[PDB]
Amino acid sequence: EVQLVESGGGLVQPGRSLRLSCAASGFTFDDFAMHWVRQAPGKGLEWVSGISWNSGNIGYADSVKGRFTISRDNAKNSLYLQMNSLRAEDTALYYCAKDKSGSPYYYYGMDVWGQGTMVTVSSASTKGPSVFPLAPSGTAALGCLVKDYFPEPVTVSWNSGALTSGVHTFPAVLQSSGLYSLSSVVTVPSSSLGTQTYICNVNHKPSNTKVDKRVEPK
Amino acid sequence: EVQLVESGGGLVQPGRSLRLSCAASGFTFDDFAMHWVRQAPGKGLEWVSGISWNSGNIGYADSVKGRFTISRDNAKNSLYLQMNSLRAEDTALYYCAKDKSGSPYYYYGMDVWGQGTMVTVSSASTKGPSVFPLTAALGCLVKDYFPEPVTVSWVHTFPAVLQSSGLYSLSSVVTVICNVNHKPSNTKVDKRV
Amino acid sequence: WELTILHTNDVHSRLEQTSEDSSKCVNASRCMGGVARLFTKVQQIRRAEPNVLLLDAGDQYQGTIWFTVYKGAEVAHFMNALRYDAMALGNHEFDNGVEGLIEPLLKEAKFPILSANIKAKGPLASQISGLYLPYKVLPVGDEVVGIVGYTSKETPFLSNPGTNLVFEDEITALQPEVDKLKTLNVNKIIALGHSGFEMDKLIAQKVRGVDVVVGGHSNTFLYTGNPPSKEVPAGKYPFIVTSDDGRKVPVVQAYAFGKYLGYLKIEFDERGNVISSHGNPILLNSSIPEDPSIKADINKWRIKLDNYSTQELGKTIVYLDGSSQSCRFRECNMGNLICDAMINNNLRHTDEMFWNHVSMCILNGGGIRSPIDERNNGTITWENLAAVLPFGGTFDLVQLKGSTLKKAFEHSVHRYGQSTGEFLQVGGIHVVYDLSRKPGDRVVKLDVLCTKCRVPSYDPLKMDEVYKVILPNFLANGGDGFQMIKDELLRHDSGDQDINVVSTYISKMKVIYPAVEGRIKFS
Amino acid sequence: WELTILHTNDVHSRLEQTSEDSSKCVNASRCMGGVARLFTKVQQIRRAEPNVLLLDAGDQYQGTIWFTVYKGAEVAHFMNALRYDAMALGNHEFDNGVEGLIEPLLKEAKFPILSANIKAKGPLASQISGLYLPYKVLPVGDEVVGIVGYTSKETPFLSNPGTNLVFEDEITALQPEVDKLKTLNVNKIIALGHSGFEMDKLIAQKVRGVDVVVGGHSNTFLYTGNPPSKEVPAGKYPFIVTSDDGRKVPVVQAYAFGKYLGYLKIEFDERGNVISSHGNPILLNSSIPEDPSIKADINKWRIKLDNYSTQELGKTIVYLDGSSQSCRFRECNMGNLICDAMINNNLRWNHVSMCILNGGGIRSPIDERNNGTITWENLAAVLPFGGTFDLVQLKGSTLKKAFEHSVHRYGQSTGEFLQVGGIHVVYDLSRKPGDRVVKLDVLCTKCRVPSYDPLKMDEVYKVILPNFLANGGDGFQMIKDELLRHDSGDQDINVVSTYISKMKVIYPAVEGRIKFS
Amino acid sequence: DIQMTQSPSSVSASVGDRVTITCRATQGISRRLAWYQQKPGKAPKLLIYAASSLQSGVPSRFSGSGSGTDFTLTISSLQPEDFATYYCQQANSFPLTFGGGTKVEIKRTVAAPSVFIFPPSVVCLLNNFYPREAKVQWKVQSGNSQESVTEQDSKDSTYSLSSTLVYACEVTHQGLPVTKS
Amino acid sequence: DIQMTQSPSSVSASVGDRVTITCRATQGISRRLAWYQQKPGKAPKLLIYAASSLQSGVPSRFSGSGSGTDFTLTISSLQPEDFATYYCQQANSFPLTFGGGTKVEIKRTVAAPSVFIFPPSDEQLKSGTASVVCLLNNFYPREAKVQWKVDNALQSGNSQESVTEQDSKDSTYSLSSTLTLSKADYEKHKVYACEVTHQGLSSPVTKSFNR
Ligand SMILES: *[C@@H]1O[C@H](CO)[C@@H](O)[C@H](O)[C@H]1NC(C)=O
Ligand SMILES: *[C@@H]1O[C@H](CO)[C@@H](O)[C@H](O)[C@H]1NC(C)=O
Ligand SMILES: [Zn+2]
Ligand SMILES: [Zn+2]
Ligand SMILES: [Zn+2]
Ligand SMILES: [Zn+2]
Repeated sequence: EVQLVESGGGLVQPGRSLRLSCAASGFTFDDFAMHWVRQAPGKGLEWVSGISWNSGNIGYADSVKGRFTISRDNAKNSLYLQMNSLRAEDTALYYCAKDKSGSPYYYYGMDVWGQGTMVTVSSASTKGPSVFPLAPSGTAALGCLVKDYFPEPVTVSWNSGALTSGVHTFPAVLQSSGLYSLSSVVTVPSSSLGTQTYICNVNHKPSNTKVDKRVEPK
Repeated sequence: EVQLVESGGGLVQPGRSLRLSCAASGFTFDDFAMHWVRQAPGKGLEWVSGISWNSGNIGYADSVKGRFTISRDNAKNSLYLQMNSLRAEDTALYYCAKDKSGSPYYYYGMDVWGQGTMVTVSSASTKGPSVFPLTAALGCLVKDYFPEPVTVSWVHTFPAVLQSSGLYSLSSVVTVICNVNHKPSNTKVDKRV
Repeated sequence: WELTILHTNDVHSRLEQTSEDSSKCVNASRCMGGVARLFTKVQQIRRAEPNVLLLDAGDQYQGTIWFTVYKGAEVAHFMNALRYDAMALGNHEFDNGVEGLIEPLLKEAKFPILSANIKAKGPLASQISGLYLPYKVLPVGDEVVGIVGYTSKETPFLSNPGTNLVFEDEITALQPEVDKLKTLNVNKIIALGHSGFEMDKLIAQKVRGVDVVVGGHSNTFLYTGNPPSKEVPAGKYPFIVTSDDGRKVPVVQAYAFGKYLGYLKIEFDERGNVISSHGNPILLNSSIPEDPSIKADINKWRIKLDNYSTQELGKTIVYLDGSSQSCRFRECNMGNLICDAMINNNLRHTDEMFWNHVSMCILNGGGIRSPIDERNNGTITWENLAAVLPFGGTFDLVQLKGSTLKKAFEHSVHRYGQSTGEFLQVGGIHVVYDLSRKPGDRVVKLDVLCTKCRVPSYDPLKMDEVYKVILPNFLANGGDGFQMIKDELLRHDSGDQDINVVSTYISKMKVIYPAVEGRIKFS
Repeated sequence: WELTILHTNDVHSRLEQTSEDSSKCVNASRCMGGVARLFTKVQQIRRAEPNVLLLDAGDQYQGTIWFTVYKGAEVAHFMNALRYDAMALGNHEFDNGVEGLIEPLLKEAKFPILSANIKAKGPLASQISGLYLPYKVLPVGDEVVGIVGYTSKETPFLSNPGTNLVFEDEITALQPEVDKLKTLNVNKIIALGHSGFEMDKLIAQKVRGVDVVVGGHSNTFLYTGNPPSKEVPAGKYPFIVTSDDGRKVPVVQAYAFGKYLGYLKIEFDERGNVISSHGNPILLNSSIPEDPSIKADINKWRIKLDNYSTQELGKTIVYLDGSSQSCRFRECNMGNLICDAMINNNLRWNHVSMCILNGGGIRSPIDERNNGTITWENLAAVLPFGGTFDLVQLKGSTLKKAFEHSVHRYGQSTGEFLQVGGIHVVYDLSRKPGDRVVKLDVLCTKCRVPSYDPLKMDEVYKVILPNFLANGGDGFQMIKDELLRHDSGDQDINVVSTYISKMKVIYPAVEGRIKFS
Repeated sequence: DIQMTQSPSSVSASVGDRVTITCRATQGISRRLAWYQQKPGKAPKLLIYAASSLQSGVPSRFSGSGSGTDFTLTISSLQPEDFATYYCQQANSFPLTFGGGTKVEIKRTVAAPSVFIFPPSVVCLLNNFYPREAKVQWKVQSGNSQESVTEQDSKDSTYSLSSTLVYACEVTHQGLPVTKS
Repeated sequence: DIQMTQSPSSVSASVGDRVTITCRATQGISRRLAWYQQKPGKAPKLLIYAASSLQSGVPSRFSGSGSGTDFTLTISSLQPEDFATYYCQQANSFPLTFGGGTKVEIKRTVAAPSVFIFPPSDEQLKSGTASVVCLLNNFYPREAKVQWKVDNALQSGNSQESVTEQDSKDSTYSLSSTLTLSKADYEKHKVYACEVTHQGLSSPVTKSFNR
């Protein structure tokens, strides 16, 4: 019943501003303190901001203080986070969270979390991935390198789902140029290299790019 | 509920005879005129025979008149078609169809059709398929196989075509190993191309 | 163009052959009706005559063990086997509700089911639209005949259709349907419905364009000549109605319980007008053999009835004293239970509005044979009820005068002390006997439940007043004496089977507890 | 430390605002109670005070049409909306059986539902395990408060808990749980429960370690000073009990029907001992606005209510004659129908066949001229008092005296005239009061074939009364103080509607159960 | 015998449009005409059993009309489940002759045939063309060839053909002449 | 801000093994501590909201304890559904800092990595860049070290590493080390070796393509 829905997140140029919104349902919004919580890719939770039921007590993390502004509309059951003077350090999934305490005087942690909205503060333009083959030399490893794309989400499959065993798709790494790099590998029997065709399919929805690379022994 | 089961169809030589039987289950058999219909492979429907409830009125198509004989046993709820002096033009799927009208004096089409029985008339003997290899496209040619049913796997599977020798031919193509299964001859050929 | 309309109405689940008065078959050489016999007759008529149209006017639901065990599945199955061409909804089709109508009958039937003056509203309109049609256009031979259905507006009071169904006026709803049919170039129109003989005549007179009217709901017998059985005709078959347009419209009906097969022959010209119409209902007596296949199917379906005979209908808290030493000498709670069963069955679902307020019941003490023991975990089964009521009769509705009722009650104690079975168990009647007085004056008090009164209360009998009372068919046809009843009936209607009624009442009353309430007393 | 206990008890599904007498709200400008108004007050208190603990003492199930339609779903929904901190099982929580408690409330509540003296058995033990707890340690502020709950031992007789539940003594079941809380470093313990004010005082005196007692089941009003409404206090608020250990334990109740919100401030020391306590029940009149969101939710849920109320329960052939001129002077159709409903509901005490009912309980007739339609609204008009029909054990002399009182003042159009079922009573108004019952026959029980036999004064009988008759209403004082056994039953309107829906067509008649010479 | 002609031999229609099929007998048969619908690899089903009489369980979408010598089947607001072969059958008197049939096909855009050669019996393969009316020649040869055309594809709704006999295959089709060896 | 420390950073545990996580605050926070459990790709779930109060629906095997500066989370009889990341959070006053987190991962026997090397594809060489990949397949524990020895010269920079989560079945890890160079830079050297040191190996494993 208790539900929080984030919105407004997206791609931000460095130094620009963006307003996150959070719609609340299933509970009295004006009875609970509401929090904004970060999670950057691969790192743990970071408390961003917090607001009381009547906006009388507002707190910010020392890393967002003076830039972010938390606010709330109890009439529309909405929470707002105006992020200003953004930088690459704010690239994270932001959760709006509802405090467990129904008392304005105490905090009992956060018991209801939203799905999160991703904010990607980067000057790199949306670019389609370049897919390269990692050719194999008992079993041989063979893969595809999904290099120099943006933003982060890409989907890598093998033989349209026919290969699901041995599929190791590594998390993307943000390169020094602001573009993401990725690689997916499969370990397969060496006798299957000469007859079985291995194909890496890369899907980048943000750039609407579908690439199909046939990896061979070479 | 209503159901019609056909039996007796199969391979037969030209000039021989067959006897198709049709069992009726879920309706009053002795109340409806009962028809034998014929559909050649890839062709349309062809009403070949019909019998009344008391067998008083019997009708045959002009192409089967003098050769075929329709009959019925109401006590056994069964319909029979004796087929004498068969020819290569009589190979088809035979449907045992029940007339819609409950009035012996009228015909209202045919509302219930049983699954057809395949009657194949040919002098060719059953033998295994011969498999040959064939943007780029590849495929396999399945020639000189008999009878008609065959399966090809690896995709466009064309309909079979009768040769001048009575043996079916087939072709399957794909866009870039052909596996051919012929149950009547118990043949299974996996040919790479 | 000559059309042969075959029709049945108010079958009332009489699947097996019954006696001459819809009671259970005893002498096979003298039994009538039945689905198998009707199948043979309809098959003969279809084989011998070209344009044959078999129709049902309704009330195939309710009446026997078949409807309690199968809940209308048997009706749909055997009317599909008989290959009915159309059927009109009746009041009894809404027994067990719209839920009990849609699933067993409306879904399984292959023939159209017609009712023009029934409108669905609310959530039901989505689930029932298309299952019943205002009319049906059936091709018969080389011609085309339209059939418009209707049901009595009294269905909400005679059954339990629910709130989501509105029963509009028959004429005001039939007129647009007939006009639409004549728009579709259908010049042969049949009004097949279940609103009663009087409303059939009204439809024939008022609705323009209706050629024949096939009706029901009244069990009206029409015959032209010497009747073949005990039914006394109320008119000629067909009953010719002079329509307001100057045409002559036949109105036909075939009594009830599948005893007769209404048989009509009509001559139509090119314009669809009726030139001549003649016929007579066919008595389906023992001369017509039962169809062996349908009889075998009935025997196959009887297996579930036999299994259900040992099923527990309900429970009883108290001992059902049906012994002869109690039910033939004094008031016994079994007799009270049976009278309550009759009255409740009649009031829950009534054949006609004439009988919808009946609260009086009499039942001869010889009709109760064995008691029911509550020591068997209190369970009551169909076998125990068969032991109580083994004759397989029916519970009929009968209209008498006050004098006839008082004379029946005097006869009930005319020979008291001899263990005779004429002692009447009563319901909705308070009778007090003074055995010291001479016979013919022993009934010193006789109060009956008023029906015209707003609040029912026990008022003294009036000898010139007219009272409606539910009897066994044994009593209505005479029985243990009681010739004064049979002689002085004013109106008679056959009803549901005895054990059927009692079992249904016990099923509704999951726990029964009848008592000796003082309905019969002695001064 | 300072704790603010907000508590409610015996609400009885009073979700909407009611009148001053807790009936249907006619004048909305002078109406009390409601869950929206209670939400407003609780919201104010929680915003104003740091340590608040909203507790429920039970009997939240049953009382109005809300429970008839939603059967406890509305109760759980609106206590989750009001964010109760804990609840104790009342007897009425078992009215729909243990299955009717597990599904709507136990599995849907977002707060601990507690009872330390209910023990499950056999098949029910695994199904109900963990759904209700003996106690709960709730963190309030920086402290922890241990709330241990209890239920009446009379629940098997006042309700339908089943054969798999045992309701043992409250003292001997609370003491082990209080000790267990003590070993868990919890020194502030609240005994929340549903057993009546007397058992609350007994728990306060006997159980060692209980600091505050919050109870229900008694509709007891405690007030300090001049009460704000028509309720007469039974004692000061809180009622101070000197326990055997030497401590002063406050005991608090908040009347019933959601009219009041008990508000008690307790100041503790570091060791958990109550230094002192003070407060009052806040009267929730129109001066407290209803919360617009909770009011909108009530309006949304109150549509299904009005949809169910209008629907047809059955058909009636006859005029039911609920007129005061008939039910208070002679035998009426409606009294016979009501007695039949009671008897059939009981039988379907398994052989009870007797029924008496005051004619003042029949208020409105039902018209068959409206297409013979009976609705829930008509039956609610007939019996708008929201009572239950209870089984009692009486003597022949007691029933005889009750029937004398039924006609001891005939002619004044009072409601003490008795409609009967399974009883044949013949009066004679000519003779003096106290002997006007000339004949009195009852249905024999424990017999193979029932029959109406003369009432034996020395014998003992089982009769289905209303609560009004069993509690000395409309007179009948000799009934209330002479019952050998008294077990509450099902609702009045619910029983009558069940009987009418079972009998699709009803046709009650004046059968001559009551006669005059 | 009452020979019956059905027009057109093939109709290409899109989902939602109206399809009209005409059937004409050699003599008046009153309204003794039936319309059947048959799917590939399935027994025919009765749609209309007398002129303008819908079969039970059949949508009111199909409508029969006509009398005497001319009859008509109309499928208004076509749906994907109505792409089949429809036959008219006269039920006047024995013999109960059927019609030639009328195939209802999905209408899609014109697609050029993808031509491929296969040397040995040379095979000429046409892929994903539309409409079905293509023409293939060998120019080796007249006769001694067989053409197999698949039914309309479930997804692409196209047609594929295979013709079996320099031996250069020449293909002419309205979506284009492609010659390849 | 009340800085918050959590120990250990990661703990190895099997099913049925008791797990202890310690959270230490900078200053006394009384008993205002929350413990959260986060699965990969899912929002955090509150397990403990006071220092010891269990959230509704949380199994009783999770226990909280401690007060003031030191707090403890204990999982007795660990289950497969408890292999997640656990966070502590002080709820004293704004800012409401979180702890570092503690990953509880499935313990299993040691597994030597399978070392593969992938030279740069000719496609990216034509595109002006060279990417040399070194894949360690199905090793345990996570503690593996990778070095790049090009012409027997170690490269500290120009390398990045990606590590998958534990395998669904094998519960092992995989590592991908990418060495990125300019096309001209890659045209000079020849060796381009990847050296792997892991506790499951008696000696380091060196893979090269020498091109
Ligand atoms: C049966 O009834 C017919 C009239 O329908 C009559 O002629 C015939 O004699 C009857 N037969 C018997 C055996 O009752
Ligand atoms: C409501 O109760 C309060 C508290 O006793 C009282 O002051 C007030 O007058 C009452 N009524 C109204 C209408 O405000
Ligand atoms: Zn009727
Ligand atoms: Zn009737
Ligand atoms: Zn209460
Ligand atoms: Zn209570």
